[PDB]
Amino acid sequence: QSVTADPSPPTNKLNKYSSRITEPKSQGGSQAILHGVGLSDDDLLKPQIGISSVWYEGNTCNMHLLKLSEAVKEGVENAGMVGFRFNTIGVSDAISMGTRGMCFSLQSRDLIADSIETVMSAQWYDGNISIPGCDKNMPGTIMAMGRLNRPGIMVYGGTIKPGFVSAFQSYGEFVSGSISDEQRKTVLGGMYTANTMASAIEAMGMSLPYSSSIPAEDPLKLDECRLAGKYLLELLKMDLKPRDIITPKSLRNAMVSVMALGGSTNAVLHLIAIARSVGLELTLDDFQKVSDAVPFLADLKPSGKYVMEDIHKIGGTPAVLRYLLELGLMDGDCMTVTGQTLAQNLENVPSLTEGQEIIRPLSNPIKETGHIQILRGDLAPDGSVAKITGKEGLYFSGPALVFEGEESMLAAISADPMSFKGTVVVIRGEGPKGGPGMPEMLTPTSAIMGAGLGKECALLTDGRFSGGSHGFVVGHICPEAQEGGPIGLIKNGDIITIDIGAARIDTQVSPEEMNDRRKKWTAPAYKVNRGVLYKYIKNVQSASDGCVTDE
Amino acid sequence: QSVTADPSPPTNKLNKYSSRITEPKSQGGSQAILHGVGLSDDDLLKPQIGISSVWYEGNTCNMHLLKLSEAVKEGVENAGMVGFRFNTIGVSDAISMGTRGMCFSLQSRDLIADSIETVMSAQWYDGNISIPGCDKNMPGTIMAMGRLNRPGIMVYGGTIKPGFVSAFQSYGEFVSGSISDEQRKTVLGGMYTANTMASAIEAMGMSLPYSSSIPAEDPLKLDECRLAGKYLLELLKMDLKPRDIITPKSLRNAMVSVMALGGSTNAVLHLIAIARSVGLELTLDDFQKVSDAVPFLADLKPSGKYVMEDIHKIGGTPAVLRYLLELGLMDGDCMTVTGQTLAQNLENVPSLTEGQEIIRPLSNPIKETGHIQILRGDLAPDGSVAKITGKEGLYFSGPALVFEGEESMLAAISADPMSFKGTVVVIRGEGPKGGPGMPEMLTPTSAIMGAGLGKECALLTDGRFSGGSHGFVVGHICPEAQEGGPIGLIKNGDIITIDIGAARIDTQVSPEEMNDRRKKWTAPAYKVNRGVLYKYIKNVQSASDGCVTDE
Ligand code: FES
Ligand code: FES
Repeated sequence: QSVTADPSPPTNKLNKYSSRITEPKSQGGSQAILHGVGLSDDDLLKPQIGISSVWYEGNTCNMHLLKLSEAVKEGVENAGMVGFRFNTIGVSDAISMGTRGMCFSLQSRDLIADSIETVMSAQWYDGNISIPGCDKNMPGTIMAMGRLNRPGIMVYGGTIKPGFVSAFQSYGEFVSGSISDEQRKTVLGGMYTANTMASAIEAMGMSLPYSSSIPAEDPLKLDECRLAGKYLLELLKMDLKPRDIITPKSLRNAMVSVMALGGSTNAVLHLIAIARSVGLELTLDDFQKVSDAVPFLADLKPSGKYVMEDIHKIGGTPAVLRYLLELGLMDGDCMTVTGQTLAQNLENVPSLTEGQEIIRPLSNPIKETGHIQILRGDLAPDGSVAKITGKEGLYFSGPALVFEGEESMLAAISADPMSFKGTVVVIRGEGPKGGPGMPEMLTPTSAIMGAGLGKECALLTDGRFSGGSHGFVVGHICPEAQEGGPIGLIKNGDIITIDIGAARIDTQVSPEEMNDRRKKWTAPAYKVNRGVLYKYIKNVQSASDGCVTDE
Repeated sequence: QSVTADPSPPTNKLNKYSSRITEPKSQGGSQAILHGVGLSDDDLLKPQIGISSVWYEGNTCNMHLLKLSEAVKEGVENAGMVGFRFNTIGVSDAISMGTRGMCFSLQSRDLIADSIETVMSAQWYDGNISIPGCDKNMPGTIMAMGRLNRPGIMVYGGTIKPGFVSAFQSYGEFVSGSISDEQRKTVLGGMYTANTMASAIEAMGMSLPYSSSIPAEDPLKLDECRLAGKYLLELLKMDLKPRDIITPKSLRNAMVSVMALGGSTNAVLHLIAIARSVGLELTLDDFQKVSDAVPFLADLKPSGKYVMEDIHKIGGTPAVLRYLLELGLMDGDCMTVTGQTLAQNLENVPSLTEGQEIIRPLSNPIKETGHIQILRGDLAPDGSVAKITGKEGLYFSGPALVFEGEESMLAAISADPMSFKGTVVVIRGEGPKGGPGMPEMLTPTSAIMGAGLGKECALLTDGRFSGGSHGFVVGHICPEAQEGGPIGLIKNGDIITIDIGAARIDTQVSPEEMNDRRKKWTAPAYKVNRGVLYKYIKNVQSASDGCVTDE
């Protein structure tokens, strides 16, 4: 699809965009500012690289990205190019989890895409090198490269080596009586959104090999930063652009890595948004097809025992992708940011170390199909997402326990946990527009497990859940309750039946009484009327569409 | 008006917001990350200050803001508080002037407001210290403080001392024959948007005294940065919030400083957007009233001879505001970020140095009324803005010469400059939605002057012009041509009459034929369908509304 968003270049030149301001004499004012920032007359002939970091001091996953940004600029200069560093904003989910600040989390991804797109277009930079952290910005930088279609490389900031979930669990164990206060003070990584997206983006071919597996402050991470300029100079010579690297086949390669590694359900939203940014289509059914074709082979947290550094020891992400390619699960002809295809990159990487117990064989997988399950039915007619380990059974049925927010659900389970036994808990009003921002909720699952109701109740929402309750936990239910979807018409006592085999969330209420409720339903007032969250409400699409905001 | 946008605090505490994550035991995961970034147990009791810089390496007006940000964090720590630095994006108009990159300029102001609002809300910071550059971001930081209504101080980065307009003029003089190529290479400050907004925001009371007049890399600028934490600690003790400082009277104080200093017409858009962010109203008529009440007394560029450093020598901005206050033009009871009122701040500042020839007396002003004129009429029924020196006469009439963009106007004046003689030049399709982004255009005025047609033709647009042509130059014409306003119905040969006395832009075409054209008019297709500029088209209001996007 023809994506018209950003300026076009004014053929074998390496400064196709920066020559708009460095070569014409009518742009003498642009050259004077470039002379002011330190560019010589010979510098005006070189390509200009926009170096976009997501550095801020309020998160361990971003506090050291300015160091990486400085090494990237040095590598760009060593490649004979000009480096212009700029920095965008970012928020920490570990800080805001459990508060209204989570309403600002998911929208920051689209804010970051708009930020990099804005600077790259106004300053006429030729290429981009983005450095996101081990938080959840990553897809935002890829979305910006897709809009611009200028050569770019994503440098993952790296995952912090092990010493947040243990610190979040501390309050539950303290209240339950497992640990004391002192043990709680002492407590105060795996395949979550950060490691899922980094590994998927590398499998997508938009990050250099080993980028997703090298730890944060490993000396090799700085070495990767100083080499990004060399690879990007090659991409400018070939004019290998993001829309040449992000194809339906590379999109499937990223989906394969998510299913094989047990990636987060947030990858559904992010990969759909990334696919839309290059004019491609990616539906929930595409995820079910890849899920039913790729087995779970990865004994990593939260589902398993190991973390990302353990992957790094046994050969890193390229060793894992080499194994999947040898099993015929990935398309190796896809071009990458190395100037070569995926198979040419993987042909000369050390295989998984002998005797590794992280990556299971095809003979003995953790699960024969993928963890991601797309569920529809009467209550989620437009789709929903759930993480299924295969060990919880195929069915669950029970009366509905409906809550209009995460807060009222936590006050009920605290005051009467036994009234939750055998129920299908519905936390609605948490979607992209009703939240707003579609917040991620970790406390509902933890409170259910701390009450001893892990396998004795289900959990549905039009928002997002972080962890699993060893039962049935479903999110992304579309249409959301704010939009008048069936999830907004459920009443207490309604018998809800989840069928994993049929991939349906159904209600015993007849479709005629369901339509009777719909005719009487009025939309609740928006929780905000100003600010960035109100613009999100005015712009965001549904969860099944990746919550894109620019369509 | 009740502005509901950002989270509310969970009374005499100084950490009203950060205590949401530092004090509850259910937020143990938030405290672990805070321990990871270096906070001790005693640090969890202190207020948390969000330090938002607009640093990037591609502009002289922002390349040194990281140094200021580091000094601000040191001052915050010296005041016994915690400082969290984060950085947002920003674009340079001097780089993108004359290119399609200017379409991304004005929208970056609203992008910056969304950026700071996002970080402050998710991280639960108690206060803010923003450091914008001598580009045009400044109102964006104030808009974010108004949405949050948490104590905040704006630290102006400072204006660069004199060695861009001379570099932009170089091509015109080279083509005309005034200078050669070598003289042009050698060439490759005043009251423009940066100095206008900084001085207006200081007069508004949201910047410490002398902030707008101290040069960029003056040693006193670092001293101001290290003192912002002390003043903000006082604002937290008084709980003096932006909506206590930004009032209808302080809004008028900023408007008075714009009229007295001959500020840019962009201050109309920015001050309206700032007023909306605190739930207040500010119309174009309010600007005409202040304009007709405050005389132009300021011999500064581009209208005069001197620059901002000359103001700094004769006493800086506080000396100018003290003079206006003594003439009874400003309300001195307005609270400021110093914990005191404007009059208490100005009572003990050195007056204008004896013998200064920059600030004219009330007896001999440069202009008896303000430079800003609000024009309406048949062609701008919803308003328009123009800068009037008072020396160009009251009337202009001529046949219309219509262009659907800046590019087609420059190709015509280059090929046939004499066909412009005596015409009313109309460059339409450059508004907030038709541009898109409402770009600023400097080349139309320069090409008209270089052709010797400065006083022999007029200039109208639904976008923005930067400089004056010594004639009649009008922008912000509402409704814009994309919205089907009368500016989009003008045909070549239409007699347009500008009447400054009546404040009207009228056409000789009867209102019946005007409505005949309107019934046949169809909206042109949007120039983009994806990206941040398409979200701008979906969100932006009219120019008379300040081009706000969150309503
Ligand atoms: S805040 Fe970085 S992974 Fe959650
Ligand atoms: S780019 Fe800074 S004032 Fe224009």
